[PDB]
Amino acid sequence: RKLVHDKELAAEDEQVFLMKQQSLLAKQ
Amino acid sequence: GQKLKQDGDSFRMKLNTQEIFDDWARKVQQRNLGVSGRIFTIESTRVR
Repeated sequence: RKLVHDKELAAEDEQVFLMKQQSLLAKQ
Repeated sequence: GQKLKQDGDSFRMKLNTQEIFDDWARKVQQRNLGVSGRIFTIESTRVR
């Protein structure tokens, strides 16, 4: 039952976040 | 003396200043500067 570390911290490349926020600003 | 005074008056008339103020105010109104909108803008650029 030796626990292993779960999913590590992701990067979420800046381009994807920027384009998602482009979309959010567009529809607001 | 009168020649000097009329030279000075003509120079002062050539030295008027309110016209530039009016022109700048008119340009400011025409361009309609402002800041109202979003906190910051995200835009599209094809960086070389």
